[PDB]
Amino acid sequence: AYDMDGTGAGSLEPRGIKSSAVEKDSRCFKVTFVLPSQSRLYTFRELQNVYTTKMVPFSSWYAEQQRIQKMGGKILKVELVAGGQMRSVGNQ
Amino acid sequence: SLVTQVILSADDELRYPTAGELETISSYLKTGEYRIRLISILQGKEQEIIRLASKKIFQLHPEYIAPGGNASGARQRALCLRDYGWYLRLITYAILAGDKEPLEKIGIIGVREMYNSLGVPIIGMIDAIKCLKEATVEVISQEEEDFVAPYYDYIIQGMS
Amino acid sequence: MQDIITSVINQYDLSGRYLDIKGINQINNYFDTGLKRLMIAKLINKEATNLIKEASELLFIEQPELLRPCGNAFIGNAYTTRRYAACIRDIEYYLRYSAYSIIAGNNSILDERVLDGLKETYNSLLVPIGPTIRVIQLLKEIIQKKFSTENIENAIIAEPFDYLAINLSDKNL
Amino acid sequence: QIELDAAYTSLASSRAFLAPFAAMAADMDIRPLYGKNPQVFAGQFLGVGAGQWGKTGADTVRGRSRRVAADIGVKEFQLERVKQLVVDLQRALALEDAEADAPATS
Amino acid sequence: MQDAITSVINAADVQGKYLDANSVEKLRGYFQTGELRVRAAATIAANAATIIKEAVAKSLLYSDITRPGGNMYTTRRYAACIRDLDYYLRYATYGMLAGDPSILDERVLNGLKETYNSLGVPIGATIQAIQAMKEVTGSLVGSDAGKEMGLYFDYICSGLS
Amino acid sequence: MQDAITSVINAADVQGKYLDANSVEKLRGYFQTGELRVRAAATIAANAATIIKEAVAKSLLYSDITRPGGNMYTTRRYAACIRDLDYYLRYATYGMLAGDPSILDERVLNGLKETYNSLGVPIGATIQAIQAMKEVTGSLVGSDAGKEMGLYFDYICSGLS
Amino acid sequence: MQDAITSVINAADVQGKYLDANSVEKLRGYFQTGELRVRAAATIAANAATIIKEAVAKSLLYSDITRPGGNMYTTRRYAACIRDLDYYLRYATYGMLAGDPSILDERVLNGLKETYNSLGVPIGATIQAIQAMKEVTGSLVGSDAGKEMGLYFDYICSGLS
Amino acid sequence: MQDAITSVINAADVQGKYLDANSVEKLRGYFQTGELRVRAAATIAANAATIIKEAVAKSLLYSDITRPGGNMYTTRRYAACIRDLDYYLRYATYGMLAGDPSILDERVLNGLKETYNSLGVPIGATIQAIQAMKEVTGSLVGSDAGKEMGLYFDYICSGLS
Amino acid sequence: SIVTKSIVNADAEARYLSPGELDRIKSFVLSGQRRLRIAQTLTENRERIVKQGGQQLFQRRPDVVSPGGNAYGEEMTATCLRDLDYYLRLVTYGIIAGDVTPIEEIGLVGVKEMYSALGTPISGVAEGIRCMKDVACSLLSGEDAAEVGFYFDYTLAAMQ
Amino acid sequence: SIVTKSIVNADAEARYLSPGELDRIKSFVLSGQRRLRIAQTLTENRERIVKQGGQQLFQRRPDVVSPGGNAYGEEMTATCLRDLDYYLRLVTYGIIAGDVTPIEEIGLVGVKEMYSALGTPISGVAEGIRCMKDVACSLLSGEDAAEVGFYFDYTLAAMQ
Amino acid sequence: SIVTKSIVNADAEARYLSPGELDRIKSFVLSGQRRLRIAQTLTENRERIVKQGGQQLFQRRPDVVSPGGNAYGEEMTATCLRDLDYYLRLVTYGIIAGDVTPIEEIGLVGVKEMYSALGTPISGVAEGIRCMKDVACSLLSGEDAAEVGFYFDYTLAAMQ
Ligand SMILES: CCC1=C(C)/C(=C/C2=NC(=C\c3[nH]c(/C=C4\NC(=O)[C@H](C)[C@H]4CC)c(C)c3CCC(=O)O)/C(CCC(=O)O)=C2C)NC1=O
Ligand SMILES: CCC1=C(C)/C(=C/C2=NC(=C\c3[nH]c(/C=C4\NC(=O)[C@H](C)[C@H]4CC)c(C)c3CCC(=O)O)/C(CCC(=O)O)=C2C)NC1=O
Ligand SMILES: CCC1=C(C)/C(=C/C2=NC(=C\c3[nH]c(/C=C4\NC(=O)[C@H](C)[C@H]4CC)c(C)c3CCC(=O)O)/C(CCC(=O)O)=C2C)NC1=O
Ligand SMILES: CCC1=C(C)/C(=C/C2=NC(=C\c3[nH]c(/C=C4\NC(=O)[C@H](C)[C@H]4CC)c(C)c3CCC(=O)O)/C(CCC(=O)O)=C2C)NC1=O
Ligand SMILES: CCC1=C(C)/C(=C/C2=NC(=C\c3[nH]c(/C=C4\NC(=O)[C@H](C)[C@H]4CC)c(C)c3CCC(=O)O)/C(CCC(=O)O)=C2C)NC1=O
Ligand SMILES: CCC1=C(C)/C(=C/C2=NC(=C\c3[nH]c(/C=C4\NC(=O)[C@H](C)[C@H]4CC)c(C)c3CCC(=O)O)/C(CCC(=O)O)=C2C)NC1=O
Ligand SMILES: CCC1=C(C)/C(=C/C2=NC(=C\c3[nH]c(/C=C4\NC(=O)[C@H](C)[C@H]4CC)c(C)c3CCC(=O)O)/C(CCC(=O)O)=C2C)NC1=O
Ligand SMILES: CCC1=C(C)/C(=C/C2=NC(=C\c3[nH]c(/C=C4\NC(=O)[C@H](C)[C@H]4CC)c(C)c3CCC(=O)O)/C(CCC(=O)O)=C2C)NC1=O
Ligand SMILES: CCC1=C(C)/C(=C\C2=NC(=C\c3[nH]c(/C=C4\NC(=O)[C@H](C)[C@H]4CC)c(C)c3CCC(=O)O)/C(CCC(=O)O)=C2C)NC1=O
Repeated sequence: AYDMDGTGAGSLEPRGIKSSAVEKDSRCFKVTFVLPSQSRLYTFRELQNVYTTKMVPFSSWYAEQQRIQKMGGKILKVELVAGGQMRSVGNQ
Repeated sequence: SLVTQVILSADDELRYPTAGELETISSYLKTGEYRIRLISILQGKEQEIIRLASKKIFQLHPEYIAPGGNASGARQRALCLRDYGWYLRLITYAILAGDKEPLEKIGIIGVREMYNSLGVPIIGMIDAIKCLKEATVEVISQEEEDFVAPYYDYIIQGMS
Repeated sequence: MQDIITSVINQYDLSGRYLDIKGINQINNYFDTGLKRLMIAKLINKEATNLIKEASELLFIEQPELLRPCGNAFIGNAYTTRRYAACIRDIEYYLRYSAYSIIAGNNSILDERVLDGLKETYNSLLVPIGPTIRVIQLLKEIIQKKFSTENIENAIIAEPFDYLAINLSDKNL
Repeated sequence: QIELDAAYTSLASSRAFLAPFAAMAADMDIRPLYGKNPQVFAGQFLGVGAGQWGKTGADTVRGRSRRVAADIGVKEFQLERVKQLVVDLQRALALEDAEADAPATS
Repeated sequence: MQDAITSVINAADVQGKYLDANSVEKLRGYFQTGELRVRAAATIAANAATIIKEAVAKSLLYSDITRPGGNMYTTRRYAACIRDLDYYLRYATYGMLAGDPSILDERVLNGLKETYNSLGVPIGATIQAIQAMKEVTGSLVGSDAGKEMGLYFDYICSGLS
Repeated sequence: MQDAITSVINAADVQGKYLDANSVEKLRGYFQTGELRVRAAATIAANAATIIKEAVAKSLLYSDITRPGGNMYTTRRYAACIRDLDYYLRYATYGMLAGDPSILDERVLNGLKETYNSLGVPIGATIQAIQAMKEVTGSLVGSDAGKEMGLYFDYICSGLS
Repeated sequence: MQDAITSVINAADVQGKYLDANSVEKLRGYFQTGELRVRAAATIAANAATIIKEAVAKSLLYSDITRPGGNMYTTRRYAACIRDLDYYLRYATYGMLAGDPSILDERVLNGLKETYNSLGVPIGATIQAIQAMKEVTGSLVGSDAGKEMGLYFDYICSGLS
Repeated sequence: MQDAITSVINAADVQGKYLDANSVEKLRGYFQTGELRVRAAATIAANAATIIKEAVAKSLLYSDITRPGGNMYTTRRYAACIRDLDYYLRYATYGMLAGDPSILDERVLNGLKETYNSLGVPIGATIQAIQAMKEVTGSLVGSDAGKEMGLYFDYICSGLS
Repeated sequence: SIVTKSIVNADAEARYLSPGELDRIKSFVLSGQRRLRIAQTLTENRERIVKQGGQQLFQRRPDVVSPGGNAYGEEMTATCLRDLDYYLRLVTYGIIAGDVTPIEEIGLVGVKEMYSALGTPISGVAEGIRCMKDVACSLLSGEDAAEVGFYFDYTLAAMQ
Repeated sequence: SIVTKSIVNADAEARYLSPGELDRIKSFVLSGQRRLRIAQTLTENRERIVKQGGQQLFQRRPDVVSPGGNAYGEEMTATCLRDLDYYLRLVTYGIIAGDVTPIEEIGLVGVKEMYSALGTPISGVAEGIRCMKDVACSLLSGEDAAEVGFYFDYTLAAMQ
Repeated sequence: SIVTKSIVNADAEARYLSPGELDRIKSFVLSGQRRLRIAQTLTENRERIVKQGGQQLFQRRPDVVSPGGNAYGEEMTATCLRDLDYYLRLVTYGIIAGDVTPIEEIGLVGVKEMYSALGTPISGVAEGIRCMKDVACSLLSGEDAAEVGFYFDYTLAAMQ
């Protein structure tokens, strides 16, 4: 149910990003970034806005913030808008 | 370079390079000094290959330069000899970084659409590079003629 | 897919045995022609745009019915340039995927990415399989012209283009 | 000095953290499987095996109080290095002041 | 991303010149030290779980952050914290292989510090663990490989400060 | 979110202590008044439609706001009006049950003052509409039940001004 | 998204009144010029690929941008340049048909000055590319219709700098 | 999915009737055994790894399917084998709580026989592993709850042959 | 927590708590006095539960205390017992909160990644919790030992 | 049912039910005797609850049965009271199921689309259910009339 | 296989084989007769490697052959060395193929689930493979022992 059940190297599930969020976590950030396509010049799809500011859950910020980096994007700011800091229980 | 392809190919799987991937870096890095002499010979003949290749494209495509074409003129023909300081320059960048990325990040990507803005026959430059490969073979021996040969074909296949 | 080494290594793993001389003789036969299988692929890379024009021209000179109207049964041929463009695209798929299998020494890449689902797609668009088997065999006859002196390069070249015709063909006999 | 004294208060706080369990496991019966009598096969642990004794012997012992003790020994090394640097600085000041009280330019 | 080779290609391309003598000289240093880096990257990949385990113990298991009331107290925060160190050790090996620290600015230090500040992760204690990881790895690969690995462990810290 | 039970577990866990006498007293304060919140929580869920209909007509119905050119003029703007008031009433009922207004800061007051200022929503009128919604909701659950109820309506209005 | 007729309706609607005398002349003004706009957008769409060809050659062709070190140097950067001008010309055509420049705010300038600033694209050169493209269009579509297309070109330049 | 309660409601509603005496007795049969099912469900969840570990050793641990040529030979196929056994144990526990095998039809058995025929998994050896897993479970939960769990172990085997 | 966990399931659908969910919260606060009493019984029998439960663990798993095991040494054995007091404390949080959210968020999420980084066998931590569960079930009543065992069982399933 | 929502909710996470989730099932089967008795008391008062409910509805809404209203005529008023019997039957299912999910899956999903197509005012069906709630709540005790009224208020909220 | 790796990488980009992949395949075909020698030396010395390899494993981990250990007994110790023979076989497959793909697909994917469901300490299998690698590297020359060390190293990293 949560991403930290022990799945690592030499397991049956393929290696991916693992989050430290609890089951049904409810912490969300507020991020800002630019992400060019870097593939439109051989697909010829439509043009889209690449300047984004959105709320992203804690459960996906590791994967999203790690995907923006792989695809050449640049993160301009990130803040926590929902949730407590160093809370032991009460993140659900 | 070849190390940036292995490091990037492994990073999206979230792992270290494998035993066969680390061998790709080892063999390439050991052949780095032979690639460092080959591209120096090319830089010494950059002014002469144009002299042989410029002869070829115009006897093969004489309709481009004659009156009746739109882009010819005594005005622009002055700085002609500085041209292949750009294209075979990329061929020296690709001979050093032993792969096609410098020839593909620059050059091939967007080269067709780049010329279609004008309406120029794109088949001319495809033949311009093919005759360029004909030019680079006489100023170079036969042993390292097989070493720079596969790098030209990628430009023809990329433009086509 | 599986190269020639992986097929021999998987056939021995199925018995739970190590590689003896019989399995090492097979791997040596690929390590002998391996340096020659690259000269063939580098030739295709240099002549790729030429080998497709001549295969297309020789195909339409013998099958003039493909460049003409489709008939009320809406057969998909090279009637219009929208169809002519799409059908020349297919001739590259046969040439590209046949160059891969010449370096793999095995037809596993051919069926796993070309043949599984091909007749279902051509029967869906009504594309003729007869002419398609011919142009695959015209590419074989052309590429063998560059390699005439030594005949061990003809066997390597015919393997990918023969497999596609034997597996796309209908079993009449 | 006054961050070495903060290291000693962390060693005293690390022992009080584990002292309900350090004395609670002191009257348990902890019998091992090998290592003590020679009639049982112990393998590597007849003694210790092949380089694994360490540079000191205390570096192979794990624990919260052994780990803050290695912090103390690296913090007392930097205090003793600079306390021996004020000794020979104080020598050169006196050896230049012996020139001053001798009849000279100052 | 750019390695030692692409750095001279990216440089000569913007001015538009061919590679000169001085540019060729530093590439010789990278090519000569090639098998030194490939051997180091192989041993770090096998002893990855061992380098992080005694770097955390030498740095974090003694302080008060593993006790209640500190970061990485709970198991959820102890697993998340040794997960980061597995990334720092993997990206530092990419830098030693590529011979250039540019990959750390793009895929490590890209929005990472601002994430720690909101969450409340101590930036000083993170530097202490990456620094302890630097000597622990310097004993496995030797002094030569250990010095190159220290250029990218020190790089992650100088940008995280 | 953290309720009254979780908030005392948090205070104890940050010290490593079990639940002492001062902690068990706060827990009985929640359990003793617990079945009163469950009864008040069902009474407001049944009268939610009328608590909003009487608060709106009494506060901002024939006001200039509903005339042409004001806010809540179009039917969508009117429907977004009464859709917001039910959001506050539904979340103030979540807080009275949990006995801790932590759910209001994460899912209601999460930057709601900037959103209302950008759109041009009159903050002075929304605070008086929530207040008007407190006088009709208080006459339903009584005074003892309204004490914990009105404790969160003022939390939204105070965190909104 | 809103064109001229929906903006003249919004003026009378925001005061709740009916369309009086002055409102129709602003409607007849758009109706009388309706044929002049649709005939201009037909000629622009047929000469799109060529209208850009001189605009690049008019201002940005022999500059330092196409040369190494400047922007538009690499083929990928040149293709992105002319691809951006095509979207400027199309959206500038939509705005002239609607007679209201609102469409340029929602679907063009939303995040454009920030995108260009992050990549390093020159705002001064792009302003010359659109000012160059604005003059050539005035020749094809004519003098009167050419100024209307120009009114939406300067709108993009004014809000882009 | 529907449990024993909803299965009685649907049988009545499909006729338009209220719950009569014949359906009320079925509702009493479930309430009387509700505490016994919740007790068995908690012990199965805690001993799941040992029920699968002992059903595998007894049935197929040293058989022909261990060794090369047989199925479940490689570690990726051994690990997929015991992931199927963890489906049947968990879904047989849902059916025991609900008292209705409806959830075994939708989320387990629907199209499961064709999946095994395409993959090449032996059905006879799978049924023997569930039967060995039924005997180990029946000894942990007792004789009364043990024959309830076996009621939904046989639904999987008969729904699989 | 029962209250927190039922407000999240109603905040997702964006609706008030239904009469079925308010009836479960009511039957939870009615059992508040009895839960505070059971947590008190474990809180005052800490030494006996940790001392008796840990002694049984070192008899069933002598390898953890033999040379080469994780809990070899007087500080390593005392820390092995420090963990059992952690899991006993979290069990009292779970009994009072009405659910396992205090146990799961603190010491169950990432427990396998933690103990694998310390070198501890997770099957030995699960055997130590099973030795504390019967020592704790002998100090409670018939119906309280049954309810307390539910929270010890859940810590066993999540630790396998 | 309470059991159904606990099993599907724990299937989306692919895990077993927790002790907090199993207590809600134990607490629910304990109240099975009271639920079967309250549903029986309503089933025995069908003609009074329905007829009494539809009698008060035609005084608070006299237009629905007058000339021009939806329920004008004996045949139409008969089907008028037929609908109230559907929701009384659904309310007895929810009281026995332990939650309002039978009322929702039967006669609340798409209720506004159904009644808008038939030409029936949905506001009148909610007024007729509120009148049946007062009649049904006058036949019960102190705490048994409180929970049964919650099942009548849920239907009205979802019907507006 | 490194050949298969280079054909599927060019397939993803929808282009022919590039010069960076055609010289890498040349390095592999040119190094073929040397791999078949090394892989056949480990195949002819299986007993001395597996028997010596397990010998040194039973001295670094005596708890696996003690009473209660996993490999305790004559039949369980024989199954212990059955697994060291599987992983020596897969290592020879990986040396002939030029990459670690045959090791990954056979005995590395899901290896933790297998040994965790058997009761075997995964750290003891990695400690035995590390002891076979020492005997394996004693039969080879200085440079061939480094070539084979990469394939033994990949198995350990995946088994940790
Ligand atoms: C890599 C293996 C592979 C192959 C071969 C392949 C073929 C393929 N051929 C297609 C169409 C087509 N193919 C042809 C081909 C021909 N017409 C003739 O008369 C000749 C017999 C033949 C040329 C030699 C035509 C005309 C269409 C378009 C049919 C239509 O749209 O009417 C299409 C549908 C268009 C699309 O791609 O979206 C596919 C998928 N796809 C694959 O993945
Ligand atoms: C409905 C729009 C449409 C057109 C026109 C079209 C033409 C078309 N012309 C073709 C070839 C050809 N077309 C021409 C000649 C000419 N073509 C001209 O429009 C000129 C009048 C003349 C040159 C002065 C020649 C000589 C060939 C054969 C080239 C070859 O051998 O490949 C082919 C290739 C197959 C063939 O016919 O041999 C197509 C598909 N397709 C279309 O979908
Ligand atoms: C509240 C949830 C929670 C847990 C559980 C937790 C565990 C935890 N266990 C630790 C160590 C340890 N834990 C053990 C445990 C064991 N050895 C054995 O043989 C047994 C199998 C097992 C206990 C049953 C040992 C030996 C150490 C010391 C390891 C070292 O220092 O290298 C440490 C590092 C030092 C310390 O502070 O104790 C943490 C943080 N932290 C938490 O926040
Ligand atoms: C590859 C580049 C990269 C990194 C490194 C990265 C880190 C990162 N660390 C995180 C949290 C965290 N990181 C830590 C780390 C630590 N605690 C300590 O005491 C130590 C100082 C430190 C370990 C060295 C902790 C405890 C959290 C959880 C914070 C919380 O839950 O409150 C999070 C939030 C999401 C999540 O935890 O799943 C991200 C995105 N992201 C990236 O893209
Ligand atoms: C769950 C917590 C939460 C809140 C509170 C929330 C508010 C919120 N109110 C909005 C609009 C609005 N809000 C109002 C509100 C008012 N008009 C008045 O006269 C009063 C002063 C006031 C209250 C009745 C109006 C009229 C709009 C429509 C604005 C528009 O359509 O442009 C919008 C824009 C989206 C939309 O058009 O529906 C949001 C996101 N969103 C949330 O997620
Ligand atoms: C509809 C409104 C709209 C616009 C205009 C838009 C533009 C836009 N321009 C881009 C890049 C770019 N744009 C340029 C543009 C220029 N270089 C020059 O020298 C010129 C002065 C200038 C053009 C006149 C370049 C060079 C890049 C690529 C930068 C790089 O690759 O480093 C990108 C990144 C995606 C990609 O390059 O594939 C977007 C999304 N997006 C939108 O939604
Ligand atoms: C080709 C990839 C592959 C592997 C590796 C594999 C392993 C495997 N190991 C097994 C057992 C076993 N494996 C061991 C292994 C060990 N005991 C120790 O103490 C050591 C740490 C360790 C060996 C170094 C033992 C003792 C058993 C028997 C366990 C039992 O019977 O309960 C079994 C069950 C019996 C059988 O069917 O053979 C399999 C399938 N199968 C495969 O297909
Ligand atoms: C179990 C959930 C459920 C409901 C509620 C339901 C309603 C339903 N109401 C109907 C008609 C009707 N419903 C009414 C209702 C009313 N007239 C009034 O004045 C009142 C305001 C209102 C409520 C008493 C009337 C008058 C008709 C007949 C309409 C006509 O004949 O024109 C019909 C068409 C005839 C029939 O099949 O009976 C259906 C199916 N079906 C369902 O499955
Ligand atoms: C990789 C290096 C690189 C180049 C060159 C480039 C862009 C570039 N150089 C061009 C033309 C050019 N056209 C000529 C001359 C001619 N053209 C020919 O093919 C004949 C030799 C002759 C026929 C008249 C020359 C020398 C250039 C390069 C710069 C210039 O002189 O304008 C054009 C066509 C439109 C124009 O700018 O006028 C582009 C787009 N981008 C790049 O990244």
